[PDB]
Amino acid sequence: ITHTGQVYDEKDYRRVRFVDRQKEVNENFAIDLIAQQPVNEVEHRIIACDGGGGALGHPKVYINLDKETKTGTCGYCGLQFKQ
Amino acid sequence: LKKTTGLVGLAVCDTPHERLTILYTKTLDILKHFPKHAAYRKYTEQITNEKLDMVKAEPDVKKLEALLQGGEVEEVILQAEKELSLARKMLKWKPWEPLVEEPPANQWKWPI
Amino acid sequence: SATRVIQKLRNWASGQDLQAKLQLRYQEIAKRTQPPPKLPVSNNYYCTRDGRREVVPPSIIEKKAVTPAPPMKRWELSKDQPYL
Amino acid sequence: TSVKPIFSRDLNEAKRRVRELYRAWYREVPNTVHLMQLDITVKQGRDKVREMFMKNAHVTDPRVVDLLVIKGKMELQETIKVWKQRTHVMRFFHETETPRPKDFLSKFYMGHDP
Amino acid sequence: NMTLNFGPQHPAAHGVLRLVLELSGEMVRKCDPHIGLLHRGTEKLIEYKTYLQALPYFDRLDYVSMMCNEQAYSIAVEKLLNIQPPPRAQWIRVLFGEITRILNHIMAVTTHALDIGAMTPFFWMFEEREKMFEFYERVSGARMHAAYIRPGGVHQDLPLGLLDDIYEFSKNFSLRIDEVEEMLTNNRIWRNRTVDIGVVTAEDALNYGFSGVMLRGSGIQWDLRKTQPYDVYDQVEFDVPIGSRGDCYDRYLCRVEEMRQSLRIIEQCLNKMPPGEIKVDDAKVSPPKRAEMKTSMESLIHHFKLYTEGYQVPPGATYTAIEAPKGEFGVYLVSDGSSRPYRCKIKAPGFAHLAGLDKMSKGHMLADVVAIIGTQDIVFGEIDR
Amino acid sequence: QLITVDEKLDITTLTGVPEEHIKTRKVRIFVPARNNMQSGVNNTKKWKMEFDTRERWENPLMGWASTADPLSNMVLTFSAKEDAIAFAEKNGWSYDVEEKKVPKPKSKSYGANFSW
Amino acid sequence: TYKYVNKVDMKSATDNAARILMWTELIRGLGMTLSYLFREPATINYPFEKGPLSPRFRGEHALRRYPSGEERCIACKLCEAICPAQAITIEAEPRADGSRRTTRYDIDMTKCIYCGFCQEACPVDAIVEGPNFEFSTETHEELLYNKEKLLNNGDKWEAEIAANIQADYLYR
Amino acid sequence: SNLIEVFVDGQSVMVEPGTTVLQACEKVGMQIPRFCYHERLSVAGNCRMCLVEIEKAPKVVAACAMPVMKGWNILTNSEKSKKAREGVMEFLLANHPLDCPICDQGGECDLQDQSMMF
Amino acid sequence: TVRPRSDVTHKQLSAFGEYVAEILPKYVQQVQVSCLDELEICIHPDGVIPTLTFLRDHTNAQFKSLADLTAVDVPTRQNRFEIVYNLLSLRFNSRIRVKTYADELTPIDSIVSVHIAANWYEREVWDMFGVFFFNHPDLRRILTDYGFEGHPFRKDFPLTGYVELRYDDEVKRVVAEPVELAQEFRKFDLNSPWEAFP
Ligand SMILES: CCCCCCCCCCCCCCCCCC(=O)OC[C@H](COP(=O)(O)OCCN)OC(=O)CCCCCCCCCCCCCCCCC
Ligand code: SF4
Ligand code: SF4
Ligand code: SF4
Ligand code: FES
Ligand SMILES: [Zn+2]
Repeated sequence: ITHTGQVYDEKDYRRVRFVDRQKEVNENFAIDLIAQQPVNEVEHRIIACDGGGGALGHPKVYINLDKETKTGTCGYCGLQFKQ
Repeated sequence: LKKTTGLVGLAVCDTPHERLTILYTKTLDILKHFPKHAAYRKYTEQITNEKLDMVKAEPDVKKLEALLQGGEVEEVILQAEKELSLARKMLKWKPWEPLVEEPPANQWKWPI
Repeated sequence: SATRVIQKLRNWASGQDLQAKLQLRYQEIAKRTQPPPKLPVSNNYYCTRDGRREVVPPSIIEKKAVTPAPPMKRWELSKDQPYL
Repeated sequence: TSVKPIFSRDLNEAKRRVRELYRAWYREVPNTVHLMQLDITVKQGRDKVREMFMKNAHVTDPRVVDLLVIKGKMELQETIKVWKQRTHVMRFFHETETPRPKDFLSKFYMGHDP
Repeated sequence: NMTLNFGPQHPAAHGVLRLVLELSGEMVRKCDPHIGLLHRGTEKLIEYKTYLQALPYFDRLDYVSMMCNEQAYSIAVEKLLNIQPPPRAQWIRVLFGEITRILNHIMAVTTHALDIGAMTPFFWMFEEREKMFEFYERVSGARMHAAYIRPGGVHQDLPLGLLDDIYEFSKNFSLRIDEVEEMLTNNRIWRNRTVDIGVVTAEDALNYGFSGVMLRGSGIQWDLRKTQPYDVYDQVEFDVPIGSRGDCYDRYLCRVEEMRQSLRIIEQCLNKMPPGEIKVDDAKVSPPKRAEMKTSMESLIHHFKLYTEGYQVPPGATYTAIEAPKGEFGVYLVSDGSSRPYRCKIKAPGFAHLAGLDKMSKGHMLADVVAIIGTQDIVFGEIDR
Repeated sequence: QLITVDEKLDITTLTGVPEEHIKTRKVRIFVPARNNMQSGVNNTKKWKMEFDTRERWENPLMGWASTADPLSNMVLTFSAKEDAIAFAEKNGWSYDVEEKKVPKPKSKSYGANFSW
Repeated sequence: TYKYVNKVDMKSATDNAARILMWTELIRGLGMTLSYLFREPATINYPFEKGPLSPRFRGEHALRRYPSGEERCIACKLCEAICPAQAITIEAEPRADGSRRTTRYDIDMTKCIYCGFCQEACPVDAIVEGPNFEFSTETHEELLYNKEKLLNNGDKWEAEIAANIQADYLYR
Repeated sequence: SNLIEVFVDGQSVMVEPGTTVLQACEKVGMQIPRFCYHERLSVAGNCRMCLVEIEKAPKVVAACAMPVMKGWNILTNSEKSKKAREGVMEFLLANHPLDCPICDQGGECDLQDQSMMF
Repeated sequence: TVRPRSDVTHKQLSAFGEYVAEILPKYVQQVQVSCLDELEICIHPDGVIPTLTFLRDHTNAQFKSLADLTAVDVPTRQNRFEIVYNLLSLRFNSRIRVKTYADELTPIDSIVSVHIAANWYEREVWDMFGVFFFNHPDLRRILTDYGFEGHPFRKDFPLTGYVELRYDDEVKRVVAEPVELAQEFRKFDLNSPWEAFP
């Protein structure tokens, strides 16, 4: 099953495809790799997130780690920042 | 004189001054049958006149060419002969008349 | 790099100097990994520098006959090599 | 209202052309079958010709019939010559295409499109 | 007579042609070339594609001349927008335009020969063409249909080593030309096959709309790089190689000279290329730089809109002609205010030339026709469009 | 010259459209409505003639959307009801004209919200 | 400026007949081809010495991944709105982390034109166009790449891509 | 006939007393770039992205709240009313977070367009 | 970022436009020099051979070469097709556009007599848009398939046509087939709704 499901039901005839063949499926799910990352602690109320790069990363957005209740997550990297 | 007019077809024409005078003079006439005030007659007679004016004012070909501001005279002729044909053709198509039909409405509005 | 005799074979048979103009790149070639570059980048209101909006909708428009433009000046034979 | 004629002035005048094409085609079908080694029979083909010349048999605007002839003649030229191969000519026979049913119950029974 | 349909697959010409012929014995009575064998619908598809996403249609019209086809469109879209490319970009387009004329001519002269039967000139020059491709690959990223001469400039600056490598190629290329020169110019066999074949008279060439080396080969003086200058050609010096006796040979000799004259223009461009940026930088027309779009909001909005929607060029229509290696390549772009064009008539130097084949190849045998197509440098992408 | 004819200039036989795409297909002349998501009124000014929506299905192999309606991506743009009805009648399609819906004039005043 | 290209004493007449009868002028061509069998062929040993390329070389697509391991693609649709061959379908969802990612991504590599309009539009450097050009296939189905033949593809060349991105980022 | 006459870059339209400057431009057909003004919502004047320049007048007025008066010619594409938009758009964008490839009002943005046009 | 232009041209050409309009008053409906510095003389369809002959053979306006002949199709206009002829004067180094209007059922004359370049372009206009050229030697499809039905560049023709081809073993021939596309072409409605200030 791909990180996004897709697993064919046993009855699905769409399974012949993989006979004498196999299924291209990436073992490195980004749902988990990003969870295997340390919440980036910060001092400032707001922080940037250039994507760990200038022009080699993602557009630069400032995240409001203002509530410890929630670790801001840049919509691009999925990196949680711990105030 | 000139061994070869550059352009392939146009062949060296001896007696350039003469060929021209005849072609230009014929034309100055065909225009005559045109309505008194028809731009063509009014303008083409203005040109043909200036060229006949130089064709007879200067007797050196190379010189003449610069004045007529054409290419090799063998060309100034090629053109003189074609205007004559347009002049004959124009007197039949009577372009001087009023417009045939005004465009249908909105037949020339690009940002449509 | 070829035995001089063999290459003099190619210079004599060709009739032209051939060690000079190689069709093969030995050290002639620029090496890869060129140092990183730094490309070159008030009153800069776009309303002054508007190419797009500067254009206007097309103009619609005794007397002496006028040519479309002054007759083209005839070219002249090349000084370095008139005939080749 | 007034309209310039393409080539014919009255529908009757034009039909003269329509017939001068029918004849041409008819007298050509036999040739094609043989030349392009087509397999359909002379009769069969000649049938198609009438069908087409017939399909268009309802327009009354001379200019349109003046125009379909031309297109029509052009198609002869190509066919008279062998500019068109077997594939081209045989395409007039929907050999592979399964003719679509028309009965409502026959369509409702297959395909959401009407 | 005998209708031998020259092979659509036949190795001769560009393999996308039919050319039904009437064989009056050995000689050919008439030719009726049946092009259309490669009409992909280029002009129809462009109407459904934005101005940037149509540039690619152009490098694929005359695939031998890549960046000059684009230079037309790019000039046409610039004129509609009333914006001009920056100074460095204009020199780069002239630098790349001359490399394309050398590569088109190496294509035309060498392939004409293999049709005639000379096989070695093609191999020696094609290695010289792979060196030139590498220049396209090392500036654009592709060896072909680079899509580098975009509206407003080139897409990216020249890499740090390109101009030195173009000097080394241009330095030694001249010997490669006359090496082909000695092989084909004086041979009995080539002159007989080419001289006095397909003579076209001067007025007939203008009337048939030939507009190319076919026009200049007959002695007419017209280049479109010196008559109606584009870009910065007005600042580079070159000699048009006109010719007399409009015959295949004179046309061959002209094509060999333009390769030499282009080396003179490439020489000036390397010697005088200005420091500057490669694309006009009003972000409305050319996309914002990678660092700017990732740090400033106005640039992200301008990148998003330009890539997703388009330039939205002002309503109008223009016919812009540049001297493509084959001849005058022109785009009649009709534009509504929309981001995607309304019509784009690609004038192909080649639709006119192939029409001339029947007139030019008259009183000629089957073998002459192979030379007649070869001397029109016709590639069927431009004709078929 | 100047022959006279009385047809609605049906060029249905010069167009070249397969019968079934000229018979069972209804064009819908209409002035596109505004994208509530934006407030720009420049996309609601020219009359469009779009055709009926037929089957859009799924390619078994990759899951893409496939279709057999050749006239699916067709949105001819006219400049007036009159010129759209004419084209549809010209080509032999059936039409469903929809009158334009310009917002009526709604009077707006700043002070009004200060009354009591 | 224009240039003409093609425009008897016994010494000359004999010279002409010495170049027509005892052909001496087709000999200046035979020695010209004899000048080349003795040179070094330009052929490269192909499979072992692949030809030269540039960090700009546009080939097989791939989806880069953030060093952390988070897919870079945030399903903008800024890369099929420009793809002129109309090759890409990137149907997306919230991925159940609350984040924003693809459930679908696609190239039909039998429609793509390797124009790189997708690598220069991507504001995040997710989709690139790698330096592969040995990926021929015996079948049609192996070219309709999915998000997992582009992501593990990008999980392959990332050592080889990033060097070329870092090598050309300034010029871009 | 209480129409009052007012000039839109010269078209000289005639409008009911009490129509806003923005409304006067609409009947000629011109669109004032606008934010915070919705036809069926009260005029607020918050954005002031609609500043225009009535003629021979000292300052720019808000087309959303200014009642057009008699014989004021609106100049919607002047050299001033463009610096009054080139400089407002500078501000809206300044504090804006650049996540347009997150903002699902990507092509449905009345703020990128007006930035991208005015 | 503002084109380097010469006003000399606008004027010179404008003046020629008045010259042509005076010399041919009967056929020219509107003459305008656009701001791109190009000229366009719009002629009644009947003026196609008179207007082009005057330009091909007049000493003060020699327009020897036909750059191209194309037909924009604006479906709204009654006369949809707008045949446009672009001509070049080698003598005066200037170019002109003569554009006339033709409907589906009203043919316009053929200039093959005036310029033999048009023999092919006119065939392409017939094949692509369906305009018919009167007394044109050998008008017949230049670009489309031998059996193609319909004129392709018409705005009312589907991008992808109605027929496609495949090889059918059962019949051993390349058979046509109603078009079924595996991925319809996503039509993007990309067009902003905020108009640009002129
Ligand atoms: C006074 C003493 C007593 C009397 C003694 C006798 C009188 C004097 C005799 C002098 C003889 C001079 C040479 C004559 C024989 C040579 C062949 C010949 O005559 O030339 C014919 C032809 C010329 O070609 P072209 O320029 O077109 O001339 C015709 C113009 N309408 O030539 C050709 O074009 C043929 C070309 C064919 C392709 C040739 C390719 C090169 C071949 C290289 C071969 C190398 C090896 C040759 C030796 C082999 C030995 C086994
Ligand atoms: S690839 Fe780059 S562009 Fe295409 S969607 Fe993912 S992020 Fe947006
Ligand atoms: S390369 Fe060009 S074509 Fe291939 S996907 Fe990226 S954009 Fe679409
Ligand atoms: S889309 Fe409009 S709103 Fe969403 S971010 Fe980009 S600009 Fe701000
Ligand atoms: S629109 Fe914001 S106040 Fe006029
Ligand atoms: Zn981030």
